[PDB]
Amino acid sequence: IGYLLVKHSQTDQEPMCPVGMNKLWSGYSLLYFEGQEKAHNQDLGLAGSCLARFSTMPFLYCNPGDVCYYASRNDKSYWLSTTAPLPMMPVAEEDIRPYISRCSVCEAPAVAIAVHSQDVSIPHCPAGWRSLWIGYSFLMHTAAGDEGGGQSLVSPGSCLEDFRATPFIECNGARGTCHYYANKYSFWLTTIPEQSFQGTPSADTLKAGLIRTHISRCQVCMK
Amino acid sequence: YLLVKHSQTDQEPMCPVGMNKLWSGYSLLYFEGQEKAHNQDLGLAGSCLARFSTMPFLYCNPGDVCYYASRNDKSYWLSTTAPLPMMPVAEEDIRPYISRCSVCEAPAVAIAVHSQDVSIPHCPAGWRSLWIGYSFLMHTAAGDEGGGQSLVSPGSCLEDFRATPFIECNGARGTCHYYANKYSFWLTTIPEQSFQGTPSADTLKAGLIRTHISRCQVCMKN
Amino acid sequence: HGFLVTRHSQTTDDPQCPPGTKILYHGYSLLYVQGNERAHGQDLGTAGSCLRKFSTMPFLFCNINNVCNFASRNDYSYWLSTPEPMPMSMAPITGENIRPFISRCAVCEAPAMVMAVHSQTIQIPQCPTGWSSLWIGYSFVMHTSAGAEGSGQALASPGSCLEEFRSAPFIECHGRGTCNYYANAYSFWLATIERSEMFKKPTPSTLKAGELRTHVSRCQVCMR
Amino acid sequence: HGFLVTRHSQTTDDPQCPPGTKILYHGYSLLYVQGNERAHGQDLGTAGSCLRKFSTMPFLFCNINNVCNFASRNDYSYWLSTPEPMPMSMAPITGENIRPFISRCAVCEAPAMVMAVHSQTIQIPQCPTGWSSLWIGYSFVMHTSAGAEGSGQALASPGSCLEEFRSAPFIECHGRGTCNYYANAYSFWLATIERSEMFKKPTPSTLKAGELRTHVSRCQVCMRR
Amino acid sequence: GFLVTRHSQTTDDPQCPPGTKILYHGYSLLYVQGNERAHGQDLGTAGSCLRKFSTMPFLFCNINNVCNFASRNDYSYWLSTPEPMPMSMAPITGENIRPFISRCAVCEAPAMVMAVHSQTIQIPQCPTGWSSLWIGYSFVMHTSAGAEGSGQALASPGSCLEEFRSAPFIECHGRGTCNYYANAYSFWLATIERSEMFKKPTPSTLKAGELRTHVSRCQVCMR
Amino acid sequence: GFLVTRHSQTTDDPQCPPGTKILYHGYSLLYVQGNERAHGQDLGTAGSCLRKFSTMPFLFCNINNVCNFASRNDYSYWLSTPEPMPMSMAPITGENIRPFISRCAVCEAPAMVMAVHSQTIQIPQCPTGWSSLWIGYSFVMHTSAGAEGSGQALASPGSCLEEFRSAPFIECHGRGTCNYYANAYSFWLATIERSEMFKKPTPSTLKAGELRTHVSRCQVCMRR
Ligand SMILES: [Cl-]
Ligand SMILES: [Cl-]
Ligand SMILES: [Cl-]
Ligand SMILES: [Cl-]
Ligand SMILES: [K+]
Ligand SMILES: [K+]
Ligand SMILES: [K+]
Ligand SMILES: [K+]
Repeated sequence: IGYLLVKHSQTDQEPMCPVGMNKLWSGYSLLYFEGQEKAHNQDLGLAGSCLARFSTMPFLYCNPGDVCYYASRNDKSYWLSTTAPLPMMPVAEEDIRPYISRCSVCEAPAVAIAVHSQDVSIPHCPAGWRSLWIGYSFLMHTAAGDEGGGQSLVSPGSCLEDFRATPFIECNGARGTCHYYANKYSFWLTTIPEQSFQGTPSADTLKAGLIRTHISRCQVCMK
Repeated sequence: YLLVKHSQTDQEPMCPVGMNKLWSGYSLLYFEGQEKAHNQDLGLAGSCLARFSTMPFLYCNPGDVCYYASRNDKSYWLSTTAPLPMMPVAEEDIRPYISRCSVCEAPAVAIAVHSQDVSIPHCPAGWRSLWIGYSFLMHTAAGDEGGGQSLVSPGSCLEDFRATPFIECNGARGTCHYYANKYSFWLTTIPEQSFQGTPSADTLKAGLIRTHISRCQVCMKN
Repeated sequence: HGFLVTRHSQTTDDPQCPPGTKILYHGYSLLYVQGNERAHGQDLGTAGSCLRKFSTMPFLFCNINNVCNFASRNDYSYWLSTPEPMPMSMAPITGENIRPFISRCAVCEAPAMVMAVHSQTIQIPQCPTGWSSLWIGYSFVMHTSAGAEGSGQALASPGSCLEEFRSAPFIECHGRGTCNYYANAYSFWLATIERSEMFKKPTPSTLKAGELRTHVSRCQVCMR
Repeated sequence: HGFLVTRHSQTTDDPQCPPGTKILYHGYSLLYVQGNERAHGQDLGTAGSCLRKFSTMPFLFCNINNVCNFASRNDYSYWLSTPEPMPMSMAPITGENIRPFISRCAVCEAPAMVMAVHSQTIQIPQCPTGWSSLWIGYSFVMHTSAGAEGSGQALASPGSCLEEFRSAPFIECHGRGTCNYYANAYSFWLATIERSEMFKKPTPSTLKAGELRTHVSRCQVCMRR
Repeated sequence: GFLVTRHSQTTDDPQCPPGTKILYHGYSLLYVQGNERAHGQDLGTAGSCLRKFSTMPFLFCNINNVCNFASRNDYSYWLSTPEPMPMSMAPITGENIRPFISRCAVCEAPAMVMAVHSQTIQIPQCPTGWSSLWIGYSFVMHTSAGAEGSGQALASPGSCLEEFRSAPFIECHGRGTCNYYANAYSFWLATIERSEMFKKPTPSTLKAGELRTHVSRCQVCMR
Repeated sequence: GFLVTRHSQTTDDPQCPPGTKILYHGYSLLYVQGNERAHGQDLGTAGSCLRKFSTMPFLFCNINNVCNFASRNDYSYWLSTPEPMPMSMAPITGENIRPFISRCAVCEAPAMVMAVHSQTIQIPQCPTGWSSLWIGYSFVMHTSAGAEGSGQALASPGSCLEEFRSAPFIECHGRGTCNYYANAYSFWLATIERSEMFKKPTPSTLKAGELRTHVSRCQVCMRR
């Protein structure tokens, strides 16, 4: 049918398409744009989240007076990031490259979906569906102000192969720099101890280490 | 006129000599109801609440129904020098983290003057100094909710500069904590005499900070 | 020196200036406005919460293209209200029918500083020594309505001390000329706190008509 | 080929996959969550709105210092609810007492693709030629609750077609473990429109019990061939 | 049974693109705003095409079992036509609104339909094995009253508008009025030279007669 | 001990009104926007008068004790002058910004000062016992980037601007750029007819030469 399977490497290297799936293009992992301090996201499981050409300011805007402005105000862009070390201070121009996650759009045989266990055990792909990869349940995010976004739990975009406390980076549009700010938050589905119904959550603060056994698992499947 | 002072410690600040203390309390920064912040000016008596509580307010709807600590609201308070905790502090353990305040009856109006320079600004001719500090402008925490101070109010002049001068208390949970999205904003020091050109962006790590924070002085007439 | 104190009757009758102060003018109680979706309030203890003339749309907006627009978008105005309840139809009120719902105010000149104090208990807080009473009430701190936007009162301002507790102390009006009460119109008040309970987990509570105001902090407006 | 279609019972009973589709799994109806004051919903027509496990706080958040916090702040989760009545006290529901209020769902695999059509009238819109009926309902557009935050449904999706109209179709839960219905919650539905009134000033109306669905648009979820 | 929605941006019904058959026509709905919260409908989906228009196409209900229609201060936004503003610049009402609302068509496609963006002034080629449905400009998001708004998925036909307009949509209210406002912003993907991807953006202010010089072009393709 | 703040709305330092003495002059700061939240300084207060100008007069610090200056996407807003914007309509930078920024004066007053609004084209008289300092137009609130903004206290002199301007302020960024943007709005109190207070407001769209016809007037007075 020509379903588009999208993969984000979460590294500065392009991800390879599954054997039998021809690549339509590779690009940069786009999370969301922020214009007039209002976020507009791209579903990480849809081809729109894979932009062929990167820029700290990939868009422009116009007002009714037939006037348009490109990189002439205070807008931003957010991208999935790599394991590149948390920056000193903002990284500029060519120094940004190592931080932007890469992606590939592949023409697939059938539709792919994501399943979540909300458990430490990996969810089983439905009967008649095979596994393309396993990962962690990425639900939503916030950064500047309270702007942010989230993924569709049935979309492959809600299943990242690598868990990251901070899976994305912020780029200052007109300044041509990107950086990691303290208000960046990633939200993930939790591993629930109970089998099916958790009426009372047991609050807790998790340090680096126990973190992963606390993150829900997922699998991306295709018939 | 009521002079308000926040100790920024768990001890009640002392009222200036000759100024009757009307009451003391805890340093209230703002309340968050329905995720909409409502601030108290740190230079006004309203920011000094006699009785503390993680949830000092309740709310009502037109149906003549009121709810107390029955949802997800919060309160924010100026904090002390207590070290950032590894986890939220509960009940009695919160005490050491909440700044105290005093409301003092004064003979004249007090103001704050800011230099936007490393030098301490001078009090107007005919005015005396009550204290000198740093230019505290605004703040944000959960979501993009937050608030700010009036630069002419003494509340915009804190004696103790701190990257995180306030703590967040989660209403019904009865606990308080410091989260990563907490931001404090301060007026900068400007080299130029009066008009600065394109700002030179910089990231300051604990050490090169103090020199970038504008100074202020709280003055009272006479 | 020219100190001012504003009083709201919360009825259609003009409130009278408190003993010791003198009237400057009367008006209608403006709580806040909302333009282009952002709320901006007027502290009820200040003259800005008292406008000589009422209107569901007391403002207009202008743009850099030198064009101003009045009542030509979707803006709001909020006013302290009276005891008049929503008509049985519960539909928006319009025109002359709005009058019975708007509170009146008085802006008074005081010889000295005026402030409010809150007990945070069911007891009425006494004025500081050297200060006299102007009126007593209930601790009103903030509010929200459409879009959860809103504003509030400074706790040492007389505006934070309403003489009559009301679960719904204000009404919402629109540029199109309508006003009404809405389910999401919230009023926030200081609660009572027992001293030995300050640093203990709050005890949740749901209150129903009658047993409402007896759980709200009391206040007193004083003048030196 | 297999295309997923999600159905919500709006009761504590697991719904049945519509005729022509097969069950994959059942779960609880997740409407949306709100973290750090930002709402994020799952389209009710997608399997993402059907989770195998329920919790008043099904997620956690992690910061730049690599520390994650769970149910420690003031976040929310919203789920489609059942006809279960609120306790007379009107005080928050907690623990296992919550179960009776949560709607159940079914994630089904269909042989073709499904869509939803809206009439914007009291009449049930007929399925496009070549498409068969899965179910009918009411046009559900969007909603808001705490902080006036909320989310909505794609009108082309089955999620915008709720089988049973409810002025309060969902319940609000907190990380604290409490759930309840609050007065500020609003549900938005497509209204009925007469061809002659399309370009006329809308006539305002306030409807009460036993007269609500009078102004609500009807819809139908259809599947190819 | 794939679907593809098209918008004429005129008072005439758009023709279903090559290789697709008509299902139904309607009016181009961009987004709505209730209780000051915006919610959009992707322009590439049938959700953006309603058979009946109204400045207030929805109502709201509460737990007190009371529903309110056109009884507060809500909004509806629709793709507009070339119809100029009245010289008065005052809100339009009644039948006068008709000339301003765009029409749409919901069509059934025999196969997967997507949108591709060049990020240049050149039209991007369809993937090998995909035919062309239409070409246009890269429309990504928008904002209006309260800086609220919504946007399009970049692989969705809705992100590919056939006619560029600095003001592609009009704002309407529950009271029955519609008008264009100065803060109605349209956001588009900009043209990015591959040599400048990791270079600070060069600010640009564009006026009528040169607005398109910086707008990315797109093509909607069907397998 | 009382302070009065005045804004010239030009590049010239305004003079302290009569009966008041100068303390210092500066630039007119309307508000700032940090981490997407606007925070204003009432124009009637000395806080709206900064001794030094910068497109980014502030910085922010985090819980790791790290502060960032002009590195993100924050704003500063200042009252502006009559200086025409470049023909290109492109952002203004560096020294070229100076001609656009309004100047102010902070003065010592011997008594309290207030603003009164008529809500008509007529100038409202000062209350009995108060003397006039200046007259102007009723300025209520404003919005710019992200529809964020702030407003003035209607009892404050800040709500009474001496020169009406459809676009009374300019928007600046941490990057060093300033400009007037199409989405900026200024809100003013509208004129109202006593007989039409409780009547549906009549929508109106005003073009140059009609603008001030619907704007309420005001007067700033001192109790002395
Ligand atoms: Cl920009
Ligand atoms: Cl609460
Ligand atoms: Cl309006
Ligand atoms: Cl409406
Ligand atoms: K930071
Ligand atoms: K944190
Ligand atoms: K409620
Ligand atoms: K603009």
